[PDB]
Amino acid sequence: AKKSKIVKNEQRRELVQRYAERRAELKRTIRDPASSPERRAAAVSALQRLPRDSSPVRLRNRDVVDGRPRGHLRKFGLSRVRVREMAHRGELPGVRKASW
Amino acid sequence: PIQTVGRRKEAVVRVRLVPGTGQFNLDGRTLENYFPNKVHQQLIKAPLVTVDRVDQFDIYAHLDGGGPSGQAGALRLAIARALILVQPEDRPALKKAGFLTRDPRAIERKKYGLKKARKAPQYSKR
Amino acid sequence: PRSLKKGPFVDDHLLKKVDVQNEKNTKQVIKTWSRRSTIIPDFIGHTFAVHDGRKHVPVFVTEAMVGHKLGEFAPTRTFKGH
Amino acid sequence: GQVEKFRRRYG
Amino acid sequence: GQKINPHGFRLGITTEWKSRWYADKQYKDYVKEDVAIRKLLATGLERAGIADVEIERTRDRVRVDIHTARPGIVIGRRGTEADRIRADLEKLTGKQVQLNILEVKNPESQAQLVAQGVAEQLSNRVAFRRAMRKAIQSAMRQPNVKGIRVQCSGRLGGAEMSRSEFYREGRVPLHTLRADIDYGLYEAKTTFGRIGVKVWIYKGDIVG
Amino acid sequence: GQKIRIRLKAYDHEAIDASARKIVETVTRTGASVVGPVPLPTEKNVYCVIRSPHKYKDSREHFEMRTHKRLIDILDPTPKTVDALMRIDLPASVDVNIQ
Amino acid sequence: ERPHAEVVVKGRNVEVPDHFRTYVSEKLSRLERFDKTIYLFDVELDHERNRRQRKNCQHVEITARGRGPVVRGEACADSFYTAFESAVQKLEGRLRRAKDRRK
Amino acid sequence: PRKGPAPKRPLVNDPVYGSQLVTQLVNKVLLEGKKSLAERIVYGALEQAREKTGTDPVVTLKRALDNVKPALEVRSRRVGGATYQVPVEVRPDRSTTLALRWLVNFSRQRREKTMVERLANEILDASNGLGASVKRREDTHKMAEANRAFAHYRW
RNA sequence: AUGUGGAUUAAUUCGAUGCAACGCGAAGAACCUUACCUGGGUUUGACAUGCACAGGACGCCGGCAGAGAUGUCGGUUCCCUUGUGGCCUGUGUGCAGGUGGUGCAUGGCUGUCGUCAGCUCGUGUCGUGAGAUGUUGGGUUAAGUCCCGCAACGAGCGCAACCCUUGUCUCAUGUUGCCAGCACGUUAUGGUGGGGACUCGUGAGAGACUGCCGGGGUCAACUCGGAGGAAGGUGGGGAUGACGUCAAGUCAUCAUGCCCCUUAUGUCCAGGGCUUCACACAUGCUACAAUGGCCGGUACAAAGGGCUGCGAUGCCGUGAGGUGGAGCGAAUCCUUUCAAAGCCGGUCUCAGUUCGGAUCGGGGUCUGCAACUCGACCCCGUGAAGUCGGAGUCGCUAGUAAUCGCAGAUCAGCAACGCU
Repeated sequence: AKKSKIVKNEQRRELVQRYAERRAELKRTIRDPASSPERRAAAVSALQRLPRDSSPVRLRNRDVVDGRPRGHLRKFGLSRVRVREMAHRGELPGVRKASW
Repeated sequence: PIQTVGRRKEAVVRVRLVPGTGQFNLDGRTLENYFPNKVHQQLIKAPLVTVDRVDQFDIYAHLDGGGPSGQAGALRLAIARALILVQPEDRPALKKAGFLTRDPRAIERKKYGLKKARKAPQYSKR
Repeated sequence: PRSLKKGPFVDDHLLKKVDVQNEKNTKQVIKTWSRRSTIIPDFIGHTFAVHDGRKHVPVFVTEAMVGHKLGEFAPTRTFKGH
Repeated sequence: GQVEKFRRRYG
Repeated sequence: GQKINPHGFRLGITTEWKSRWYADKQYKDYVKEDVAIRKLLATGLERAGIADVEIERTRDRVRVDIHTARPGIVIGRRGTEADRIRADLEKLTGKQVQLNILEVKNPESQAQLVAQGVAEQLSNRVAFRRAMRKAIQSAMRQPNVKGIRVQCSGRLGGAEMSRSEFYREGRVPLHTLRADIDYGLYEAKTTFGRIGVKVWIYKGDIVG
Repeated sequence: GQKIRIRLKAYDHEAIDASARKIVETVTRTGASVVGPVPLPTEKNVYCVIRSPHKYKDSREHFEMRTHKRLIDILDPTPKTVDALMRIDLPASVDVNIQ
Repeated sequence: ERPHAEVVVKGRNVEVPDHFRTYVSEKLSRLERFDKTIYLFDVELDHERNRRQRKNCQHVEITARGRGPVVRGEACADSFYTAFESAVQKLEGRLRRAKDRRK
Repeated sequence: PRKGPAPKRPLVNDPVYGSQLVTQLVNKVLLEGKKSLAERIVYGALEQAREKTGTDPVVTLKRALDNVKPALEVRSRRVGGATYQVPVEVRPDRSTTLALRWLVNFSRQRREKTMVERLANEILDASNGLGASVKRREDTHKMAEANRAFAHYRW
């Protein structure tokens, strides 16, 4: 769609691999039990101090080349249109039109 | 021994047609604790009616698949086939009655462009 | 809603602003962009300005307005009838 | 109105 | 939209795949890799015509075969082009590059290559009858070429209306499954706009 | 006895069959015990789409990426036979689960 | 049924002076005059905005409900007035014919 | 059927009674696949009639059917500016069928608090010659009498 | 509940318009998405890649200012062998980017009349010529399918058949599934050893072809009755869309010829909206009750999905769910040994109700940085309109319709009653 937002989705995935790996998850491990410092943690606040791009919620699974951001298929990482065309050109493992 | 099969829309049941009483076994129960439906009873018994052999051949079978109606139809099919195996001479008065045809009325694929198999949406001309 | 065990959403920016205001023990008009912050009764004398997608609106806080989010009191949609 | 008790339930 | 790809319609029956493997979790990865591969192939060479691109994967290695009737224009006589492509393969993470180039026997019996030659003739400066007709004859003179069709679209000589008229000879049974077929497509440069091309070749029937 | 269980996966029955035959031939060489290609069922992954862009949802197209499967229970694991079997190269449409 | 003519004025993207609305409602009343069977009148006022056009700037689709048979009049012209009047006369042909075949 | 008709379905005989009009009856009173519910309703009602009359309910059923089953009905046609109704004879198949349809649909709007009772009392009433089914059948004959004039059409 | 029209509106993004638009692009709008609006910052840019020139760091880690963008200090201050390479610091330079317009400039891709049976060519003759014949006439056909004829002989795309699936059967067949004959645990139980016996699953393959009996028929097609067979006469359902039209739709899936922008129509940001509402229209769901509602007890299905995912065993919570993690990359385990309508039992007794569930006030759960705008679920209380529906109108010929339930994907979580 737009090279800008494609790049941004990629960059958000990299920021995720940085910080949602551990620094946006160990605080959830803090926040799950009943024995937490939530009484006086402010781990909530330190999480607010982390960026918004910490979260994978701000991601969006765009088609890997085209980026048709809707109609995504996770089995392929592709959108419906390219999927048609390449299944339709016979360029995928064991993929064919069907019946039953 | 005797071992044969019947099938009606995902209703498979194997049958052991013993020469004993008319005592029926359906996975540890009888024809009235399982199938409390006299129409199903009639469908199941009508071959015995046909050859006049009620209370001449016990049965041991396993319920598998389908619902009550499919199970009953597959059952009477399998019983008819067992009777052909016991003696062929009853056959020409059975296909006469069609107690042998494996009912080829199965479900249709739900298609697209619809709500289900054939009921289209309300076609407005607006 | 924001369940008990988590604790409320009282965002750090205006939390810091009100820490400043109540450490000075004087209360002034404040401008903020955070509808999503719920309320403590610490704010009752404090005064907030809050955004409507278009501008701000200064608004004063009260006892019974707690348990709420400020955007409840910031009107987002103008509608005048037909 | 009973907000002193609201934020005893909420902490 | 009338007519589907004959390749894609006979794919599991008569014709066959063009990128074979098995994979349960590396699947998205193999797909993005393969699109990058084909893109870099087109961008690394365009003077010659890639008929197909096909080969497979294993635990470690990532092999390719590839078809073109003029590899002499393509590959490094000493190794220039193949080495640039092995480098492109290192860059996009192949790391074990069994780039095993191949060439066809009958370039005229290849749908994609006939269409590429036609479109070359069109983008040069040239008109339509002699190019079209001469490709048709060049194909039909060969043994297995039992049928053919051509469906060009674009703005021939004959300003603005998107006109399209076809040419053919032999047999083109495209609702018949024992038939072997070859499809051929193109979409690239021309002054006024784009020219598009479709091609069908028929090559006996198959009984098995 | 000792058992080893190999679960094969692929997309083409022609390849799974050919590879099963070649593998069982190699097992047959060293007299190692074979059970053979016991057929498991098939998977049927399906992914419906729409053919065209921007509208025309009533028109559709289905696809089905099956995965044929086979179990070949091998017994009498002579480690020489293991050294034989581990290192056969096969068509690439197959992947194997030696366990 | 006299105000029951369900007026539906509309334009996708046109400068629509509100006296065109007067024109449309009046020209549709004109056929309220001689057809007392009317429920719906969906109407458009469309514009293709191509350069170096093919003599046909504006476009109109009109459809109307009657008791069973629905009516359909499509037109095309340079501007609003020929569009209105032409679709009106096509509807008039339709409706004269319909009330001739009604009996 | 511009090319031609197709066969009718082979009704079963009743397991209990020995009559296929009873399976026809349950299949005409059926609603939403609950065939066994239809069955038990009908059997309860017929046995209610049995305790009401001291005899088999089937005889009074067929007597009610003899009362409410016409052999003549209407079949319209648009002709010459004014649509004309016409008498047409009715073969016994559709006669019995439409009779049963009358029977059910005028049973439903009674006030016996329950379908089984409504139905049983309607059957008794029609055997006796009182039901709204009989009333409508008489209305049909009334219409055929009013429009005997159009029989020369023979259609 | 959804989607549109209309008016508001700061913005209610854009396109879609009869049949063939309006549970459409949406197989998931709280931010992101989002193209929209306010405000802020930005401008060789968020992004590439090529130049020369200055460089040896770039960055990365924590802080304060900050709505964030962004700005500011401390820490790392590279490896090539000396020619300058990886990298970016910038200088500008080629520029890069556009969801800016033209689908009537275009390719592709698709819907459609229509899965309706037709559409055309060579040579041939006829006709001044447009063009015709062939493809018209008789019968028959699922049908330009086939036959009897003749200035036509033939031929190609078509229809039909080879494809899958379902339908019967044979051979091989044994785990993760059958488990009869057997044996062993016996409360949870095929649970375990044991047999390929029926199933079964997956593979190969015969079988249906007016093939055969007879009656009709230019004796030709073809049809009317029969046998067997599982199916009987294109077994059923799918897939497959002739030439072409509709300047149909799509410059927003993509790519693209032209013109426009470039200190901004681009671009990075926080908030808001796309969910507005005095109304109209279209598609659906649950209802208007006794074939019913409520409570209790008991039984049989196929199908798919699952790793940084699926999740029970025990218990607590009314219940949403709650720590806990066995066991599973999976016919094994979670998917209860896979359900609901249904069977049996008790009450309710025709009613604005034990109907119906909206709307609203409370109190809570969960996912998320985040539940006001603007989420789903639970409990409590609330208990409305609605008493089978006008003109007219939609759908359906067999496991079809009508009804109950389930599952999957898009999905962090949900408008999913939708779609498959």
